[PDB]
Amino acid sequence: AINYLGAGYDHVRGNPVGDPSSMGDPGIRPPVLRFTVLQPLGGYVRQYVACRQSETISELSNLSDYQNELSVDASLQGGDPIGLNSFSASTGYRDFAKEVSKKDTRTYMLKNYCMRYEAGVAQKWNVTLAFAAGVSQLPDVFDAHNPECACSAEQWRQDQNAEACTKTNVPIWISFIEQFGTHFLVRLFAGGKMTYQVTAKRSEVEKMRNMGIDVKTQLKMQLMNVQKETLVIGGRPPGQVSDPAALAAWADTVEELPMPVKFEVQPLYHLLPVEKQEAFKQAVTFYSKAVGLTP
Ligand SMILES: *[C@@H]1O[C@H](CO)[C@@H](O)[C@H](O)[C@H]1NC(C)=O
Repeated sequence: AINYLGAGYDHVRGNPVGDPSSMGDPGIRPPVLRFTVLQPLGGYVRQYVACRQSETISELSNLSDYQNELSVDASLQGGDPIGLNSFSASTGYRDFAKEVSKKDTRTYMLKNYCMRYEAGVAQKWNVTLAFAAGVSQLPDVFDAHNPECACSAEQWRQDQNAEACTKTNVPIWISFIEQFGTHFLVRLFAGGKMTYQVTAKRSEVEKMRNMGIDVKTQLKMQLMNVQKETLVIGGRPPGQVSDPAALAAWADTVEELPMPVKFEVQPLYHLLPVEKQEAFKQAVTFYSKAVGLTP
């Protein structure tokens, strides 16, 4: 329907569970690979007989659990996480940091996957016109790899338009990344996904444990006084994310407009010339250092 294979991905700004202003992962960037229901040359696309459904529930005790649950829907090829402060710039990451810093509450996350098709690539690929046209503008050397450097991660985050950074080539590299991301999708399951972030008081969870009913089972069956945030992937935006009819309608608009809900990616330096590969790796390290949040 819509080509998402080979699209760029910003793993710093990515968020494979959603964003209130975007109907897809905010890290998804325009397609980088050029290609030829109908199978492309060098890859494969398989359709599903139904909306393949799957549910997963997990308690998110800290930002590591949140980032790990996110890593299941956006990892490197082979299940291994991307790392390097993944998703640390996404809005849904700071919101969860704020909600978990309270530390008097337990947060759970439920995921309903409604996957409709699967796409992937085999083992040396054509790239789009704009991608090669932007790579041609890239130097062979990343300046900020030199630790003595006017432009640093903290300097770039404070003022990127400062003369210290404008003298270096760093703003060039960042622009490229800001346009194309840090990775590209080599495999993807597209369709729809509904994720609930549940925020409950520890007193009520103690009450549930006293009653004997399982907290996770009660949360799955219910979707017992909680705060609910709803994140949506795929289909058309519902003007009120918290309505039963909004759910019922978006679930059917998913088929019309599916979007990647669980994908495996590959670093972009595999697509760059060998001379620029190490410089680009340094550049993406600098990018994760400057935009990501280590403290
Ligand atoms: C794109 O790649 C295919 C094989 O992946 C190749 O056959 C084709 O020639 C390439 N495109 C052009 C315009 O040559």
